[PDB]
Amino acid sequence: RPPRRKALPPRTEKMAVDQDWPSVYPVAAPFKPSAVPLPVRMGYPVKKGVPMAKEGNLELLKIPNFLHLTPVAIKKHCEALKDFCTEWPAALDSDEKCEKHFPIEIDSTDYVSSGPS
Amino acid sequence: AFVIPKKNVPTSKRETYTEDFIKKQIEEFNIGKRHLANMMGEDPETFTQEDIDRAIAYLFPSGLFEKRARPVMKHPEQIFPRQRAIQWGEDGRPFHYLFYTGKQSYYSLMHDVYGMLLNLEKHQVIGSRWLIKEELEEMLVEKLSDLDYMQFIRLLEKLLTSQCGAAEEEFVQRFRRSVTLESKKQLIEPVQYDEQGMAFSKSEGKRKTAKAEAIVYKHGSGRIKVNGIDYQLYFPITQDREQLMFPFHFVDRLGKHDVTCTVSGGGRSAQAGAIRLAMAKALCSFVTEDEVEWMRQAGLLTTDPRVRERKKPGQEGARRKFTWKKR
Amino acid sequence: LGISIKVHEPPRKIERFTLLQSVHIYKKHRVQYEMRTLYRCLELEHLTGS
Amino acid sequence: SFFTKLTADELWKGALAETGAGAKKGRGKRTKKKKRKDLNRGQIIGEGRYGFLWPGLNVPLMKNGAVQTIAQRSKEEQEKVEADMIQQREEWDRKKKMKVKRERGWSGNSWGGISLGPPDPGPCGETY
Amino acid sequence: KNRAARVRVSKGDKPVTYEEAHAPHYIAHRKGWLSLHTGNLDGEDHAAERTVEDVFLRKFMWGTFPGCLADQLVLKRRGNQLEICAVVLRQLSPHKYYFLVGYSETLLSYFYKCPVRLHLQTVPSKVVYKYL
Amino acid sequence: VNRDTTAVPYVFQDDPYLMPASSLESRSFLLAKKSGENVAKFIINSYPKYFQKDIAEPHIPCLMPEYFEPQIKDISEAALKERIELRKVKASVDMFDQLLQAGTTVSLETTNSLLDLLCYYGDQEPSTDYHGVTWRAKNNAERIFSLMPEKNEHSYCTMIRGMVKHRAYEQALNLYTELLNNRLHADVYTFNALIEATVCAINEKFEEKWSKILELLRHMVAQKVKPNLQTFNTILKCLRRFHVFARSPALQVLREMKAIGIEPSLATYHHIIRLFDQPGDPLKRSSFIIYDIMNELMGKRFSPKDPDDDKFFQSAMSICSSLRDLELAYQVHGLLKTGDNWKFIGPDQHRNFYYSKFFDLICLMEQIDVTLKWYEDLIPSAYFPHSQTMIHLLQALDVANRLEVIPKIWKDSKEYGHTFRSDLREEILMLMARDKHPPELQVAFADCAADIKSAYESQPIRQTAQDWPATSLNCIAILFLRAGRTQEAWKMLGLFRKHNKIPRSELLNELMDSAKVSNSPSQAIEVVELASAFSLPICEGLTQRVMSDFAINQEQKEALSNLTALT
Amino acid sequence: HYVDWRMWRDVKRRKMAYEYADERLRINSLRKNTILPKILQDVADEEIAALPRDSCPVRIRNRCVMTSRPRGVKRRWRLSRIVFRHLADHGQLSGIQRATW
Amino acid sequence: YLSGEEVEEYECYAPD
Amino acid sequence: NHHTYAELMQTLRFLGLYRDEHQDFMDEQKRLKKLRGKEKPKKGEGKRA
RNA sequence: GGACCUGGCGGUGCUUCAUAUCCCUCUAGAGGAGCCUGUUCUGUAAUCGAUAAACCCCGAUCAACCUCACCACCUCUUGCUCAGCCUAUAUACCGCCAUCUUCAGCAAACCCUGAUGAAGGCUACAAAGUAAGCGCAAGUACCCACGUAAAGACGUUAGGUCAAGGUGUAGCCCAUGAGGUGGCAAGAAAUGGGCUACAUUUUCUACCCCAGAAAACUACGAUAGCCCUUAUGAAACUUAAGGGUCGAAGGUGGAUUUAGC
Ligand SMILES: [K+]
Ligand SMILES: [K+]
Ligand SMILES: [K+]
Ligand SMILES: [K+]
Ligand SMILES: [K+]
Ligand SMILES: [K+]
Ligand SMILES: [Mg+2]
Ligand SMILES: [Mg+2]
Ligand SMILES: [Mg+2]
Ligand SMILES: [Mg+2]
Ligand SMILES: [Mg+2]
Ligand SMILES: [Mg+2]
Ligand SMILES: [Mg+2]
Ligand SMILES: [Mg+2]
Ligand SMILES: [Mg+2]
Ligand SMILES: [Mg+2]
Ligand SMILES: [Mg+2]
Ligand SMILES: [Mg+2]
Ligand SMILES: [Mg+2]
Ligand SMILES: [Mg+2]
Ligand SMILES: [Mg+2]
Ligand SMILES: [Mg+2]
Ligand SMILES: [Mg+2]
Ligand SMILES: [Mg+2]
Ligand SMILES: [Mg+2]
Ligand SMILES: [Mg+2]
Ligand SMILES: [Mg+2]
Ligand SMILES: [Mg+2]
Ligand SMILES: [Mg+2]
Repeated sequence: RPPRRKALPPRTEKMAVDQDWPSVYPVAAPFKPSAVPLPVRMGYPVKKGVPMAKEGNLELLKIPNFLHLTPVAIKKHCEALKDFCTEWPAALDSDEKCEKHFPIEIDSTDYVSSGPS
Repeated sequence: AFVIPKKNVPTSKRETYTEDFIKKQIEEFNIGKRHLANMMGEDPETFTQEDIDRAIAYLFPSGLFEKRARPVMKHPEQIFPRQRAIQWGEDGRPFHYLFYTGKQSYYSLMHDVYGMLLNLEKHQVIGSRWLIKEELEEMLVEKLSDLDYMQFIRLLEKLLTSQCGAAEEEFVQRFRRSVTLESKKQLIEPVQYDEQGMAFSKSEGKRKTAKAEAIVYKHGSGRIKVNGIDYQLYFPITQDREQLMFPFHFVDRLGKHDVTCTVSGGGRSAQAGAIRLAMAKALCSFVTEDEVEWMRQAGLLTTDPRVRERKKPGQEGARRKFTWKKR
Repeated sequence: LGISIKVHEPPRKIERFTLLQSVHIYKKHRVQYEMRTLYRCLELEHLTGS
Repeated sequence: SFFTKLTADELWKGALAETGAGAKKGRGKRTKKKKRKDLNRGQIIGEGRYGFLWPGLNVPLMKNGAVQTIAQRSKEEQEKVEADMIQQREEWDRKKKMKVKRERGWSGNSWGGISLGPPDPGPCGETY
Repeated sequence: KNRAARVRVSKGDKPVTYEEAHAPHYIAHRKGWLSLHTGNLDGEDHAAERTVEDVFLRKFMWGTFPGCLADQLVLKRRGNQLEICAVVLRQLSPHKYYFLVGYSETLLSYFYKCPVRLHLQTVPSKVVYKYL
Repeated sequence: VNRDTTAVPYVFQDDPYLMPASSLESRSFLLAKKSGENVAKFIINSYPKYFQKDIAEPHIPCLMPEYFEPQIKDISEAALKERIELRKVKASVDMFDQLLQAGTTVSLETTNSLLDLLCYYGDQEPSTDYHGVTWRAKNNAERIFSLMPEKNEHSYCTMIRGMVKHRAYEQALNLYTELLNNRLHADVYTFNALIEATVCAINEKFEEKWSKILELLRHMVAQKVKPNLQTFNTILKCLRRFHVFARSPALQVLREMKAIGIEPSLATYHHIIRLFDQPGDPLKRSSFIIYDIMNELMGKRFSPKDPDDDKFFQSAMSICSSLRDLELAYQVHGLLKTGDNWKFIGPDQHRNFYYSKFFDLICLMEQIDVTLKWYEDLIPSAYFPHSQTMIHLLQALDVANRLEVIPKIWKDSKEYGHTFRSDLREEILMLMARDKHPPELQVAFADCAADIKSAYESQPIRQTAQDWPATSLNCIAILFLRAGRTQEAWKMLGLFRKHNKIPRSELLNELMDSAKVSNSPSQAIEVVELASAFSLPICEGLTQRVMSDFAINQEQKEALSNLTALT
Repeated sequence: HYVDWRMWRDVKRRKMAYEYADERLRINSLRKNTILPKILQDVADEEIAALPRDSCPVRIRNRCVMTSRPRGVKRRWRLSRIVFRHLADHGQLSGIQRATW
Repeated sequence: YLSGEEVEEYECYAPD
Repeated sequence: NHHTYAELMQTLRFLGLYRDEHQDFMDEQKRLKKLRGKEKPKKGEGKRA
């Protein structure tokens, strides 16, 4: 019988407490216990018991986490998105001034849903 | 030798957390605390537990109604049930001289209280309550019977009746909780002034689905406007007008204030009730403190909690059942 | 990004409906389900198309 | 229909009928009893009737230092794989049928005199 | 007595996961949903199609990773992306998991005409919440 | 965002059980995933009716089944063109013969489009999912070409390019003569192939080959044909054989590109780099060729122009290691990090070779504090290290007198698939046991030596009889003594006799000092008993030490007398 | 491979009803006004009555798509009450929970 | 019971 | 499209890439019924002839 | 046969009880009329299931065709399906439930007493019980900590459902399978539930509560009958809505009985 495969240690043990976290979760991704260096627990505990640990925790997998949208990341993201924006006319200070120069208002709605269509 | 089915699997047992385990759980929480602070771009040194709970709620948003089922990152002391560490050392000798009672913490407390009662002899209500049994079961970190709790309370009462000194008073207060004695005294709305300088107060009231907002003027002639209409034109039913009279009449102030109120929702009676409550609360700004307590005791400042009960499936109404078919 | 934003929470909507509990008969015994739709409204003003 | 199919656990729980008014009071007796069989036991992921050889799933990924390509066992060699699985199935059934008997007690139907082995080891590493 | 999705008490020897241990009335109270999409929100369409797809994906993954799934699937839809998050065991060789991930992601992307990704978390054994 | 250094590449499953733990698994895990994709595509294309329901809006053309079969079954020209687009060499030939026998006219443009297909694949079928010279002497391409009624310039060009592609260099030059006899003009792509054939047709001295090529280039100027990048890149690629003779001629090609206006690509410098990097002393010339090539390429973003553009960085790093120039290696790596230049590193084999030569040069010529920053940034994030780089790293720690990191290198070595490498475990043990250290370090070395000992005991070679090198046993034993785990050291002495491995003199002397501390005469005799078995000269002198140092019981004295009898 | 023969008949009715929808719509328009002559509307009555019976949309039945149950179906999910509950009670229907109030 | 009633390790990183 | 789903998964089972526990269960019940003599008759060769 | 234990039972003792409940007491009903609807019975060539509590506007949040599983006639045979079967068996089952439950108990691991008998295990100024699991409880949802939901174990009724689907066993395979056409789905009756009434606290109109008329054989009272329109549909004496006509029983209902804090 050949030796069975050993799982490596979680790479959270190699993470420094002063790292650039946005590089770990750059985009929306499911919760990964081996990559999130937090002793977070979730689950209604049993009597005289603790909430279940993160490893194999389906409740933490069910959450739409915001690990990819930390305040540090959002601020870095928007610094790169400033080059894409344009400046609102300063003359249009109030709604009454907009109505004077732009008397027509056009309303349209876009709908974002999840699915193939 | 022979094989019999085994009693059980050792994993199928109550989990005991050795002191070494808690020691390493605290090292993980301190490292994770600095990671979480780095994630949010905050100073790791001044990162508090309130910031942790805020950061965990943002990063792991859970709408589960039971908060105990939501993501949590707390200090192990708070998380793990604080079952006392092994109550003996390596040599097997228990640390506490009352170990073999099985209730060393409870009986150590009874022993200390009984000893104080002895020393006093040799020498010789509304504000707070006694702690509940579940609060004693946490100070001691043991399970208690109901009669165990009573005996301890009977022993503390026996200690107050004595000429207890300062040392015997700090001890009893450890088991007296600060009862939530927020007074029943009604909160008085501030007195505002309009453009013309006329003093008035404003309050709100709810009855069933009706919601009212009333402005009671400090001085007036007894005029009441409901949605811009005279109260007797808005409320042609004599009972609805009596409800508007009730607050002012009870404090002897008919013909002394002007009221302009707005009410929406509900029926005619519910709207009269909502206006009654709104006017009474606003009127409390212009009466003496004793008069405000009399209005409270007359039922003029309490929101009526009686609302329609939902219909249940399988029965005709909220309480009425379908006819039990003839057998 | 320098955009003026206001936020408020419109009232939630709860859609409830009733279903039979048993596969067969026992009409008076039902199971009721609901879908809760909660809302948040971000209102941005005075921004260009880009 | 694919959507009307259930799992093996659901299928065996129904077919075996171990929970029920028959099994509550032993109202039903079992000279002939449905016996649970694990049908995933000798099954290899990647093996199918067509005899395809998927590199990295049921055959080695690399052969002679080169990545293998999709291949299909010929009818003759596929026929021998199926036959070998049938024999392995009846062989597995035969081995299970064989069991070592235990010496009787004072009489064939009596419990008296039968050995139960040593007492179980105590919690504190105690042994008997 | 209610039966729906209730692991009934035994003799204290049946290991159950967190999901299996919670009856339906605890859904949204102690346990979340196993699929998240917009079809069941007020004013949203295509709930029927999203539901059929979920039933297929659960059966497809059960038979595609036979004996490997250690818990129910978590299905996430964002835009036209479909994310399948599964907790699996550590018995199959890693080569077979990569083959099945590449195979399943490709086949499901062509079947439902959307980019499909499979996220696997391995556990040494089924995580036990309690012994009923 | 930047690269996550604690993670393996994004293509792998981010899970401790599924993450690759070695360079071998890094390659094989991706091949298994690609195999799964191929199996799905094979199924999708074999059973397309299951995958034809399109619920996507907007339509996704790339998620529909592919149809590789011709759908026109009529015999006509417009049906042949379909089989040519699908690249059906046999079907297109058969359809062309039948169409010809019937006497219908087949256009010239279509006849050429048929040659381009045959001449490219050589009358062979391209690879599919599932159902020397290669210019076959009996080939449809030449036959159709001969039977062809009217032949234009393009017809010859596709025949000449196909011959050279399949190594029919001699035939292609003969065909280039007819093209000229027929008053035709070839294109640059034909000339590119003829330059390749001129060099590979026959083996001759450089001067002869260099005179023919210059004749092709002058012919290309007579025919008003302008050379492209591949024209000059083929000259430099073909001059690799001549090495020293072609060094200055090759530099004449580069200077010509600059003047004409063609821009040298990464391949143009890869070929020059390989030509000048001949076995020998590179300092004479290779030094200033690479220094000038990098000053030119400094801060330039590159675009793909030649198929050999993904080989420059591997070649350039190979010289930086040879020259042992770390400043140049940083410039080469700096070029790889500017813009999107990182995509020119090459396949996985080229990526691992580049980083092996790059890191091995850092460990050698760089400070250890910076070396350990690259070790964290590159491994495993950029590549998985070979066992020889783990050794090159230990040699760097030794030179820096930082041996407290050895236990970490062993932990990492196991995580990279080097648990059972003999050269590595011996290297680690020898450094740890080379000299004595403070008690804190010595204890750490004994926890690592214990873990190494476990590796020797549980090897996958356990199928074979366990093999313990002599140095490993001596080092592991010495490390236990110096740590105070004397019980573990005494047990190991049996393994010297079981495997018949000579004990080291230092180990025997340290055992005596551990006995005199414990005042155990039997153990001291057990030491003299061991050295006596191997007939070591120190034993006879050691027996004298044991007598004086330890009280000798009558049984022990007779035991020594028995060994004295052997003496 | 449909659940049963009854689901298969409805599948065919939905396919034939879709194929004749435009033709039936156009003929019906002639019958659903007081503008055209009765002589023309009487002919249109006969024409739509002669179309295949399974082209008529009132014969389509909303059956459970997984069990073919003809009643107790929730239109939004196209599932019978039993099948819907099975999925809902296992937390497999996004956003659906037991209702208490 | 008398019939019989019979119903009859090391781990490595980067194994092979 | 119940045809697509049933036919696709049936094809994937024959290719060895999908394990149909239900079908495996039915195949074992059908196998043991032959050994018990309860085999399906040939069309036209039913018990009534 | 003797002694004892447990259970069951007693036309057995005493004691305290039920809180919208066992009885009285409170309010509105059912039981009488018409009508609607279920069931039974009868009828018919013409389904099935539920059917004391715990069936009876129940499976159906629903039958003109379809649905449909029924009847008659005709037609097909490797059959939408690597067939099919709403064929028998819920007394083989899973699944989902009724019921006590408007309950508080259930099942393990140990320990101790009875001489190591069947058995038993509580006393708080305490005398052998105890560390855990399930239910209750807690917590959660709704407007609170109240209430209402939800929850409610084990077990009881071989309770209900093979016709949701799946499935064990047995049976059919030119037929017990599949398809088409047309058709049944009624009332001599009995009975359950509901609706509308019998009126003056009413009827009609205006208004939404300060009005004017009506008020007994032209009043109250049909959502019934008949006739005609319209809506839906391919199809309507048939289903629904509206109008016209008609103006019946009914004059507040015995025993008995339902619901509500
Ligand atoms: K008795
Ligand atoms: K009545
Ligand atoms: K049952
Ligand atoms: K069934
Ligand atoms: K059956
Ligand atoms: K009635
Ligand atoms: Mg009512
Ligand atoms: Mg119930
Ligand atoms: Mg016998
Ligand atoms: Mg219909
Ligand atoms: Mg009646
Ligand atoms: Mg009936
Ligand atoms: Mg019946
Ligand atoms: Mg029955
Ligand atoms: Mg009954
Ligand atoms: Mg019909
Ligand atoms: Mg019909
Ligand atoms: Mg039939
Ligand atoms: Mg039953
Ligand atoms: Mg609440
Ligand atoms: Mg409550
Ligand atoms: Mg309830
Ligand atoms: Mg409760
Ligand atoms: Mg029965
Ligand atoms: Mg059936
Ligand atoms: Mg038939
Ligand atoms: Mg009248
Ligand atoms: Mg009428
Ligand atoms: Mg009409």
